[PDB]
Amino acid sequence: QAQVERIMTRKELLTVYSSEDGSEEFETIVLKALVKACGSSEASAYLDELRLAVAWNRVDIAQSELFRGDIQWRSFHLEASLMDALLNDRPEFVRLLISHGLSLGHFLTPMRLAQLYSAAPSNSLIRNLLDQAPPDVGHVLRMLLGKM
Amino acid sequence: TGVGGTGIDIPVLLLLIDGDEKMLTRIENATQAQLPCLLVAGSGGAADCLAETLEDQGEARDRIRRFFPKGDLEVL
Amino acid sequence: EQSWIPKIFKKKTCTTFIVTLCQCGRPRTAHPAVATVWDSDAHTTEKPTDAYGELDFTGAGRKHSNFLRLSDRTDPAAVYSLVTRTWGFRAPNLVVSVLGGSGGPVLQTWLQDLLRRGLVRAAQSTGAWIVTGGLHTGIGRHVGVAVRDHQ
Ligand SMILES: [Ca+2]
Repeated sequence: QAQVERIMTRKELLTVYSSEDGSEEFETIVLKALVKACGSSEASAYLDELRLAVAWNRVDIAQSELFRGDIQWRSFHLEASLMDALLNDRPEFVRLLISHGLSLGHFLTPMRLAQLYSAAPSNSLIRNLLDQAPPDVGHVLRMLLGKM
Repeated sequence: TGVGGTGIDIPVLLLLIDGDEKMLTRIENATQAQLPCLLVAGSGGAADCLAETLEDQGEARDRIRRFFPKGDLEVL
Repeated sequence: EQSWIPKIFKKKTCTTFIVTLCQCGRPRTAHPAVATVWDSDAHTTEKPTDAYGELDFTGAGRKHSNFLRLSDRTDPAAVYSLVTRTWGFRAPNLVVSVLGGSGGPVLQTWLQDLLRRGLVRAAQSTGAWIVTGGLHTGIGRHVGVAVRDHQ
């Protein structure tokens, strides 16, 4: 009984798993536990939770807690997360990241754009066109449209 | 709104977006003047703190949502 | 018709000295020879206004921007009468005053969008006035640019 009371004294860390009739989905639960287990907002220790949220599709969780306004998100902080979201096709997440004070003009770089284009999926049509043709994107557009 | 008293009162309100302790004092003066004020959540210090207080530890929030200086000051 | 602007409104001068460097920031070298804690009005001398007139910003602009310099301790009634009658600004159907330091010349994209969309659209529909710090930085600059865009 004393052990149970001691556990309750620090219930901020414990989190139950809702089966929800074979839910088999708890990434949101992990994120919720991680956020509720931090408390202090310094904007330098919350990057890992943000990266995890990007790796998953828990945009709602990140918005509710990570971008609830309590934390002071900087500009350079979100560069890597935005790049990851772009590479993995996270539309809602990229919209959220850009929404919260991210300067695209200072972000996009020739190297960044080259990587984005190199993210073409395996032997995709765009990949074939790029190989046939630095991003080297003007030539492909001129070939397609006609350059006239 | 013109025509002397034949017109009608012109509405007014103040929009708050972040701030500091001086901004909080400004808000207090305005409220004591009986002028509506609107706060935006997530703006930053002096604005999100009041929003949280309205939504609702208080001392911890005062220190958290605002920089360390003046946080210990119970005048806040 | 501006022969009376100095008559009603006034300018404030440091006059007395309150300490190299003083509270008012004027260098000790440049200070009135007439001279504990600086006084907002007691240590101040009232003089007729001298910076009234209209502004025509170099380059792009509307070639008309009524700018008036007035003492801090001025009754708002006279200012309102002046604006309403002399300058021809019709009585607003609404007045919104924006507040907040908004640290950082560049503001949050979400905050900028919220401001420029919501507040300015409301003003456009109702035809209101907006009062902000007349400074080309931060929130004031954002309000100015959004208002110009909607105009
Ligand atoms: Ca962490």
